[PDB]
Amino acid sequence: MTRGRVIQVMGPVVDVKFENGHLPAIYNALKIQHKARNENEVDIDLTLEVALHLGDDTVRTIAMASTDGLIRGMEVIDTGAPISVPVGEVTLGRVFNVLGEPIDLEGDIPADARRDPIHRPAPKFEELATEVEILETGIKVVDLLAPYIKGGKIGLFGGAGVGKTVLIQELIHNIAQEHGGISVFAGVGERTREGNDLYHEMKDSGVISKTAMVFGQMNEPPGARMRVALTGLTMAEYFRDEQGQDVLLFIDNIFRFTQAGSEVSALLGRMPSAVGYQPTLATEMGQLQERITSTAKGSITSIQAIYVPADDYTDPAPATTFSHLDATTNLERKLAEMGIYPAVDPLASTSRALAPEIVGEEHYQVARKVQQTLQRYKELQDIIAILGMDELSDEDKLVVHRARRIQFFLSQNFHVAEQFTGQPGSYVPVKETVRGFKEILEGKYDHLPEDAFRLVGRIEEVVEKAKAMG
Amino acid sequence: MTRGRVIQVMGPVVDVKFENGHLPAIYNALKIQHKARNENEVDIDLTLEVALHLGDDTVRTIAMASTDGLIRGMEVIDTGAPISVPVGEVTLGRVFNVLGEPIDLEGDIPADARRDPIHRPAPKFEELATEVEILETGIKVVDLLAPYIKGGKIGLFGGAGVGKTVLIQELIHNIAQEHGGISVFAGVGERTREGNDLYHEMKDSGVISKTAMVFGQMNEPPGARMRVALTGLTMAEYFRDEQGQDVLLFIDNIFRFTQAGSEVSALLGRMPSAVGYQPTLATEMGQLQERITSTAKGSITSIQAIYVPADDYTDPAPATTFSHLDATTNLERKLAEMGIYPAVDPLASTSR
Amino acid sequence: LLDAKASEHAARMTAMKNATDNANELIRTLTLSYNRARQAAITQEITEIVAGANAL
Amino acid sequence: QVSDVGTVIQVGDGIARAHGLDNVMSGELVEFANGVMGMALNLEENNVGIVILGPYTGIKEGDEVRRTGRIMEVPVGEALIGRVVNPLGQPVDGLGPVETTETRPIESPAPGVMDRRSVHEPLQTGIKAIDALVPIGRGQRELIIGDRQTGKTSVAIDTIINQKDQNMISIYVAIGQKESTVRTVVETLRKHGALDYTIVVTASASQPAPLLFLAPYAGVAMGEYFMYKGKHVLVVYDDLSKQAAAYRELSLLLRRPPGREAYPGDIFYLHSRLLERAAKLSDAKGGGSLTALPFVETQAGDISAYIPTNVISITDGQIFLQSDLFFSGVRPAINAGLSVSRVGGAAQIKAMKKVAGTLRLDLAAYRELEAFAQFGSDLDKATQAKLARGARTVEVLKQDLHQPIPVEKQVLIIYALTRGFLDDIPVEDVRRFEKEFYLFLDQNGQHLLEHIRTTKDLPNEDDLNKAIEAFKKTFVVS
Amino acid sequence: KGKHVLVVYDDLSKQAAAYRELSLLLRRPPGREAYPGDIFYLHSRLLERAAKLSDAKGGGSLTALPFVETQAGDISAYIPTNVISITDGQIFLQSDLFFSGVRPAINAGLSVSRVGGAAQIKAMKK
Repeated sequence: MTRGRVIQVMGPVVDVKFENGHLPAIYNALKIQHKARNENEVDIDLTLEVALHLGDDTVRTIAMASTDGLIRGMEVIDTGAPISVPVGEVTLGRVFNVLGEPIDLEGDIPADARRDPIHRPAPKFEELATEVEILETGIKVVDLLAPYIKGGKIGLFGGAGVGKTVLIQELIHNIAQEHGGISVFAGVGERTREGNDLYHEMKDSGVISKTAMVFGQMNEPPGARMRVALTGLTMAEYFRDEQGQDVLLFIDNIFRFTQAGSEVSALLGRMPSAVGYQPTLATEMGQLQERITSTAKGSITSIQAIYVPADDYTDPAPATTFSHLDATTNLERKLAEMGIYPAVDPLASTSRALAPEIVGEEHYQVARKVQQTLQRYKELQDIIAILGMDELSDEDKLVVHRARRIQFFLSQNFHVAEQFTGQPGSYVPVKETVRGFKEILEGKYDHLPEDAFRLVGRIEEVVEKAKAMG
Repeated sequence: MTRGRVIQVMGPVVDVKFENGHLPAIYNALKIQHKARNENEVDIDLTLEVALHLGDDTVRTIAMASTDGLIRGMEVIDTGAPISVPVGEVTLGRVFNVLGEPIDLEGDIPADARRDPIHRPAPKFEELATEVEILETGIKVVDLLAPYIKGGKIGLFGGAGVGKTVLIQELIHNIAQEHGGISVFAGVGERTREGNDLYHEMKDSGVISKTAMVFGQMNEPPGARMRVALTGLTMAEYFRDEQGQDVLLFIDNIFRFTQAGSEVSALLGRMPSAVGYQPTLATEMGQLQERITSTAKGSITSIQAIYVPADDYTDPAPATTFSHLDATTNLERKLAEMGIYPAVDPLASTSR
Repeated sequence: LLDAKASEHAARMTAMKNATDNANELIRTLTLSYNRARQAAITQEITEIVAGANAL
Repeated sequence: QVSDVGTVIQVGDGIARAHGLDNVMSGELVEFANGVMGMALNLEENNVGIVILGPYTGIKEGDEVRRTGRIMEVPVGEALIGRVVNPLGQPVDGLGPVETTETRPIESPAPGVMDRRSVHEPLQTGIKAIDALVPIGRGQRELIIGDRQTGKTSVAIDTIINQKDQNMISIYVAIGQKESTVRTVVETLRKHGALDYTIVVTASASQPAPLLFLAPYAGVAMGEYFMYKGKHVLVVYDDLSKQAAAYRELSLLLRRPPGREAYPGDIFYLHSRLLERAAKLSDAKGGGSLTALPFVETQAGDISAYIPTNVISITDGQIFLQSDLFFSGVRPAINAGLSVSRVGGAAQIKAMKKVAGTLRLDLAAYRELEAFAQFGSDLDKATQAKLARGARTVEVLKQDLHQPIPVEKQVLIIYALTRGFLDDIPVEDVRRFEKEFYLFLDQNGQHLLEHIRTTKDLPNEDDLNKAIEAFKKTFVVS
Repeated sequence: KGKHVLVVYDDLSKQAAAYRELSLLLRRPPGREAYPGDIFYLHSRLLERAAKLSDAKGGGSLTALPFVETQAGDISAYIPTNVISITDGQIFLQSDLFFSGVRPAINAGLSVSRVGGAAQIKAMKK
């Protein structure tokens, strides 16, 4: 009959006993629907996920919600399959929880809608792409200094209020516009206030019509805080594998996933690790990350925000996470206050693809020259104050001038910023931005005012802005 | 019934098994008095304190003395109450161990004298005084720069040879002379020779006529080293409550109290806390300090000497102790080498 | 020249005093970091020891 | 041998284990024969793990444990205002029992994503520095972090007192405080008259660790009822660091594996589950609001510590108090670099908003003009004016104890400072100038005060300047 | 068979972490940093198989180039020390030198070769 009963309840871990020969497999979903029989009981509607086979026909499971009110001997039924989440175009412009139920007020989803399992083996070695394909994001700084790669993991760094949400929205809009690809946002263990603010921002910017949202904010139990990333990933996998289109995936904080895993392993009873983490840290993180790859029929690329506990970068969780990243983009409050609004640090941004083999020798030379000039300006910044503008050579003055021009040109006007600035914004191809930076480095625009480079697209915009200036 | 039998001896930890339905409550006092039945045994006079109920009608206890000579199956008698210590006028001028037995050669206390439990709930919310009062000590430095709050805890800093004993004696004398209230001294984890020297100094100075002394030596087991502070406090509580007079309470070193607590926790086997201390460090310190308060009809104020391990003020024991302090007085060797007494630092000292 | 010699001596006075003050200010922070590291080492060692003893 | 009523097996260090209780539910309340409550965590195969919410001295092996049929609940109602209760809702101050009629679960879900709404209503703390530089919204979670003895309790008491006529319920939760200190706090609140709209929840140091662990949840549960009824609630947690220490103690007693600094890995969940309940409800849900002001006590100002980092990761912004300048008697300096209110800014009224920017710029310039710029006599540039104005700003930001200042007077004095009207008056007379200016305002500029109080905006500059000049003519420098 | 073989282990730290996970799941008692006691033996077994066979065995050979990944250049960590104590020499790569475009970012001072001289032709040696 595949019907079991509860024998042990302890925290978020529940043990179930089954009839012999009908044990549910690992990662199966169990349902507990109960109606109170008197005034000394409470109604329970709970979902569990199988974790271990403890022997003696007993199965140890983790809870997807609070376990308050559970009573030993309660009836448990099994769904015969792992957690299933609706997929397809019905998920666009919608907010989902870990179970896939819609959180927003826009109604529920019909029962006939296709649902797919949470857990899936990683794509095989044969199906993967054979060579690196750079992803043209349309943003000057990113496409020049720290290019993004299809199927690659990008680590996003920076505090709050430095343009993280604006950059996320701009990336989503640009990808949906120029590649026809949707994005998926997974709010793994962060502030509900921030989640609501981002939802409203995307709603009134109009980007939400091409994205799906799953929220696993801090107040949720460890089971949800683990499986939210997986349900977002399995939402994106459908679009990768069926529509054959590129997809963006955003993870609000990957550190909360490993923290929830560490929290739940102790309840499971496994022996601890170096800093009390779960013994299965590396394999769990790898099982999560290995599904975000590129195949012959599209790709999924992910932007992941990272947190460090106690500012310890040698901690096992960041150490394990960092081995999967391919590029890093850093956001600087000093640049944000100066007012250039790609808000991204040009010197701290690194990428595995910044090599002449992948992006081309001319692109590599341009990037190296720009980096060297900016580094020279940063070094000069000391004598600029200590000795003043005096005692500088002609080369120093010229390089300061060129570096000021380059720094002002790195800024861009976004489609998102239109609603607050009036100007529409533009999409800059990689070849166009390489040509513009080549022209600036050659000195063809040493006569134009440096303020004509603010918030412009291609190189012609600078010329027109200079003409408007004078 | 009243009788139990030892079933397990493991260092200073003794386990006793009673008959079902008559287990003693936690913190009760168990007495073992045995006489050598033949030449293969030795006489035993030992006191135990109940700590845990392990189930199966067994009880886990900690010993207040040496456990050598114990035999499995020896009879144990229960007192039905925690350790009881004599209180009142008879305690003045005497020296007591942790168990309340006099140490000096003055003579034992009659068995009909009133005795009070060691462990006691802290005074309730209603009983506390509503406003802060200042305890006038009569010393210019203290009364001006670092005033003492009635019912407050004062941290005393300084090594030997700088005037700690002289300051303590003068505080006792001034309080007794100008307020009529006695003081109590509790030498937790003291050096025996230093304790003897301090006792002789007080006897010569004549202070001892209006004070009570409790000593826990370093050769005593951790249970005694941990309960000496409590027995001193419960000695002072009688004068706080019944006589209704202000009392001083001196603790020789509270860090040794915390260390004894950590040692006994390690013996019991609890998982270690932050830097190896007991997990119950904060609640133990709270249960000790929260009884030193000011009530409607009296007050107890305490002067406590603090040792800082490795000169780390962020260490867990000093951090926990400092959260209860109301004022601080520091002694200075520079002021000592200069011609100034009581050599209290006027800048390092502070007061809420 | 004599005034310049006096001036350079005073400048060396000030420079050395500033260097000593900076050294002391570095010492205090280094001691704080040392104490934190000592506590972390003690806690990790004790946790590992108790875990190993508990595994049996 | 009916086994729906339990029997105790093991007792030690405040944790029990009982046999029986077949029908007990996880998280239920169980009452011992002694009359002491208890909460059941673990439902093992044969026995039940019970945490004792009281003195365990009277509990012996073989005692009887009875079910109550209720998940962890606290009494909530209007009658709870002005009382002092323990985390279980029992009165501690006396004055008879509390006649409530409703209860709420301790563990309750937080408001959802769709339920919340961005905050726009100011919370007037009544402190010049906070209200000018670091504003507080009515749904904001703002952390107040500092070392020991830096006046955090004084700040909390002033903030609570300032809510006298703002129709806002206040809750003060004291974790690990000394009972004498809590009693003095209650006394000063009664003296200032805040007991008409405040609730005090106490859990001293001598209490067992479970009560310390439960106190903040009881406080927020009491707040939630008023929040959902549509009112506005302010709740203050005295020491989440002490609460976390108590939870660590309990976890170590329950034989769980510890992590960094011996804390269990569940400490972040412990704090997030509590601080996620403070939110600004939307108009659909009712428009209520509950704001929290948690306190964290650091050692040597170590922000790198585990609990401070965890709490900072959760709250919207933090206010930093420095123990360096506490010795001067000034209310401890708000570290400008380390204090931020990301949610704030939208909360500030128009009057303070038009001047906070320039006040912040002046303070930043003065602070960056360190001691190195105060040496010598060659500073003849505008740096001398910068130093003078910075000294003026620092002197003005000083405040007395338990003297909240109305926002109108705060705006007026800050505008007077920023418009150069105090550049000539010496530093030592600034406080007397401010006090006499408040008296002069209350005597003559009642129209200005009413205009600000009504329209939440400044009056005419050409009129306010004349008012200031008239006061200056009336004033005399020492 | 008399051939010559070159083997490159792309990461031994990952293998050590996997072994630690396996041992912990097997409920073996942990040692330093939760590592099992035989973590040194695990690498000694693998690396000691690389040898230059004598003339009687056939003259075959098998050279190995194990990889170890440090954390912020912490060469004093447990696994790096254990591996260094086993292999002949080591080649250290510097992140700072890698960033400046110096590929490879060989650190000549730290890098040593215990079979130096005999492994070079006469011209290169001189």
